[PDB]
Order: sequence, then C-alpha cells, then structure tokens
Amino acid sequence: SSPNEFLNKVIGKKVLIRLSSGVDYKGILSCLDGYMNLALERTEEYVNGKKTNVYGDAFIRGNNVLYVSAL
Amino acid sequence: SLVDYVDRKVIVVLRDGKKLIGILRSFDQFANLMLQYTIERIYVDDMYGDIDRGVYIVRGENVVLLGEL
Amino acid sequence: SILDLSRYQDQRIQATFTGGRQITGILKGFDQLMNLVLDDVEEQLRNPEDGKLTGAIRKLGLVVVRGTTLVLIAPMDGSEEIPNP
Amino acid sequence: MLPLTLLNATQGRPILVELKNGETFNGHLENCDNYMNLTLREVIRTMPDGDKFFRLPECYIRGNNIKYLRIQDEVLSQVAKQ
Amino acid sequence: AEPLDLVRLSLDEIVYVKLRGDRELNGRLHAYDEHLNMVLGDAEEIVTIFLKTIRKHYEMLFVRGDSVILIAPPR
Amino acid sequence: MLFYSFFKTLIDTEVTVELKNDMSIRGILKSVDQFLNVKLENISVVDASKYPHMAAVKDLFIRGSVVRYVHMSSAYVDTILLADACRRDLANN
Amino acid sequence: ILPLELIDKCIGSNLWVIMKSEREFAGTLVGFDDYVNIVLKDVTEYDTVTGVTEKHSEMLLNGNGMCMLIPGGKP
RNA sequence: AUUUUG
Repeated sequence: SSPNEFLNKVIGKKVLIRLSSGVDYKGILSCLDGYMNLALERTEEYVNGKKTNVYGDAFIRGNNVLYVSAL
Repeated sequence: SLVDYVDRKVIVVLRDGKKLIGILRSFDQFANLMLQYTIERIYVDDMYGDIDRGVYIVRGENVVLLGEL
Repeated sequence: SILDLSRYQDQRIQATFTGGRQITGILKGFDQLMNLVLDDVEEQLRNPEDGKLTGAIRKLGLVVVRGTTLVLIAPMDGSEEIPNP
Repeated sequence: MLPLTLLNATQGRPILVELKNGETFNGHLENCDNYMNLTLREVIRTMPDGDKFFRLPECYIRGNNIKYLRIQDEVLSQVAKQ
Repeated sequence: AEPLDLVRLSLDEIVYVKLRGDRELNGRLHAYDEHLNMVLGDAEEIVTIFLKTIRKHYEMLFVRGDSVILIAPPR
Repeated sequence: MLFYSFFKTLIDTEVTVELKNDMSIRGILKSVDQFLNVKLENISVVDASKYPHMAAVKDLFIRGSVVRYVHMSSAYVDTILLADACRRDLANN
Repeated sequence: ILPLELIDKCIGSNLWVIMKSEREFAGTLVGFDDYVNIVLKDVTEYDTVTGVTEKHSEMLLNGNGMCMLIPGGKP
C-alpha cells in the first residue's frame, strides 16, 4: 500500500500537515491510524504565515487533514 | 423516537434556515421526514409570510430540529 | 446503478462536483463506483465572488472523474439555457 | 408509509428536487435508490439565485447532495389508496 | 503506539481543544470516545470573531467529536 | 455506548444544547438514543427574540449531528462515575 | 477504459490533481490505495485564487476532496 | 469514504 509505505517512511521524522482550512502543523510524526488521526511531537502551528502555537504533543483528528508532506 | 410526533403539526428547521410547518406523516432511521399540508414560513424579524408547499420528503441530514405545535 | 452509463458511451456529458465545479467531456469509460473517464474535457470557470459562471472555459484533455465528488450527471445533447418558463 | 417508500412510489410522476446549494430540478422521477440517488427526465434546472435556467432531457442526482424533495399531494393520496 | 493514546493518557488532565468555527476549549478531560466526543469539567471557551474574543465558562460540557480539530495534553 | 449512558443518567434534568447553527436551547432532557438525538421538554431559547419561530414550541427533537455542545450543572458523583466508566471501557474494549 | 486502470498506468509519470476547492497539485504519481488517497513526489501545489505555489518533495494527499485526476500533469 | 462522527 503506497500511502502506508510513505507514512511508515516518515514516522519519527518531521512532517508538514496541511488541514483543509489551510492551517499548517510542522512536527515529528509519532503515529497514525486508519482514520488518518495523527499524533505529533514538537508541533508548531502556522496560520497564514505566522507561528501561532506550539504543542509538546498534539492529536489531530483525521477528517481535517488535507495532506502529509515530507520536510 | 419521532413516533410520538406522527400525525401532529410540527415546525421543522433546516440547516439552510428554512422553517417548514406541516403534518408529520413519517420518518426513518436517518430522520428523513415526510410532511403533508406543508407551508414554508418566511420570517423578517417578528413578521412572517406563508407559502403553500404541499408534501415534502426532507433528507434527514438537513434537519436541525423538529418542534411540536 | 440506476444510471446506465453505457447509454452515454462516446457522447458528451456535463458533470457537476460538490463545491460547484462544472465540466463537460466525452464519456470514454466508467466503473461501478461512478468514477469516469472523459475525453476532450472543458471546465466552465466561475467568478471567485458570486460563484457564478463567467463564460470562460479551460481545456483539460483526458480526465479521470472521481465518483465520490460527482453530484450531477446529464447528457449535453438536448440541453439549452432557457428563459424563465 | 416510509419517506423512501413514498419516493419509490413517485416513479413516473413530477417531482421537485432542491439541492444543498439551493439549485432546483423540476421533472419526472425516472428512478431512485436507497441512497436517495435519483434519475429525472424532462428537467428544468433553476440556479440558486433564481437568475439562470436550463432544460435537460435527463439527469442523475447523487443522494447526498439533496436538501429536500417536493411531490404532489395527490400522489400521497393515491399511494395511500394502493 | 496509536494516536488516541495521547487522549487516553490525558484523562483527568486539563486538555486544550481546538474546534471548528474558531473555537477553543480548556478543561479537565473526564471522558472521551472514538469519535472524540468528550466531557470536560470546569471548562473555558474562547470564541474568536473578526480580532475580538468572547470568553465563556461551563461547569460540565459535552463536546461532539465532529467539531474537534486538535487535542493537546497538558505541558 | 459511553455517552449514550451518560445522557441516560441526565434524563429529567435540565441541560442546554448549543446547536452548530449557534442557537442555544435550555430544557428538560426527556430522551436520548444511540445517535445522541435528544428530546427536550419545557424548553427556553437563549436570546428568544432572535428566533421568533420558536415561541409557540414546547417540546422538541434535535438531531444528534447538529449538536455542538450540551452543557449542564456539575455533580461530583456524576464526574467520578463518568471517569470510572471511561476507564472501564478502556480496560475492556 | 476503466478509470482506476488509467490512474495505475500513470504511476511513475506526472499527474495533475484538481480539488473541489481552488487548489491543485501536480507531481509524479508514486501510488494510491483503495480510496484513491495519493502519494505524489516532486510536487507543486497551486492556490488558484492567490496564484501562490509551493513545492513538496513527497506527500500523501487525502483523496476526500479530489474531483479530477489528469494523467500527464499540468501545462 | 452516499444522511447521526467529513
């Protein structure tokens, strides 16, 4: 499964998550599940271009995810 | 369930803001509704006007609420 | 499917997607999930403000249409914009 | 009598479909399924603002795009009687 | 090992929740399920409007999971 | 069905349902099903003048999917038993 | 012509993805799954309202919003 | 992955 192989090859690395709203999250991908729910370590949140938040750990509900991109 | 409202006059508020007033005839497990003798009531502040509309089948996902009258 | 897509095989059809995008194209293939293959596709572009059509089109060639986002399918032959009946 | 049973019983008769974005489709119900997917014949498509109109010989409507359906009261009577 | 564990380990903790409609919650997580429905106790809500923020307080608040964007455990 | 049971325990108590369309309805919870559809009785609409069409409504049904929040007054027994139940599900399921 | 076979024939080549919103992606198709979530590499992302473009080395695109998949990439 | 967990 191509999506699963990509995810397994970026787990533990730093990724860009874009949500359908366009809000961005940069962080270390801990794990994901079948709904594309995500767990991120060391997370920076970006609205438009500005960093708005940081989280040591963040749960992202998978229905919001537009894409997961290697950094 | 909605069986308690069957054959009663109800107002149905839809997600797009419409107010339908009619007799609830039936429903199913999606809360799809079937209404008879329905009017659509158009509000501007506290004033309203009615439009006769007949029978509706309302898709459940668009139903915000159903109120007994 | 209640729609027998083979009746449109090699005819131009109009497709509308959830969100408002509209295209036309010549039906070359489909599956049971209503994914389509359309050829000579043209997209009717919309105004960013009103969401209404502008009259401008763009060509897109051979396109795979996702059945999950299809909301409307209609043959082009017999269609016409008309005045308020 | 369930909503979708009424819908199946409306096959062959006029129907009004309003989509979630306010477009309306007037025409004869050709077919329908349990998703509420519809096929209509002899269709008038009215755009949301009520501005532009179109005629379509037939069309397919995916069920999860529908806001509501309107049918003639006479249909409900004649279906109750049968 | 799975993302929902972050929520599991956050039980009885003050969590931060980001919700659709420009809403934010801060509150003690008392329960949740696989939809991310949850109940928060002693919860503050920040509603952002376009700039300006409205603050609200709830003794006990059920949140439907389909509005949830992000959950963050406490620091 | 954790929250279905929680809401069962709130039956005949007062709650306030905030809909995703921003309306808020206070009333007595009379019913809840597996989809978290709720029935309220003796309702009162917050900012009622803004929603004139609700003035003549006494009882109502609300589809679970349009609910944003249900909020109510706290009770310690409620809170600790709810947390206990969540932990019980997590040990079991 | 079966739609998904055409997509599979595009693996290794350029593919232009058009979302329901004013957003597009064009890049080399690495692969896809049963819901046509898509892995693209050496990708350009387009905001077709602002005209801003971004680059990505490799990404998994959620198939939920995809209206159109155009083999051969974008002109 | 076609209405109550997008």
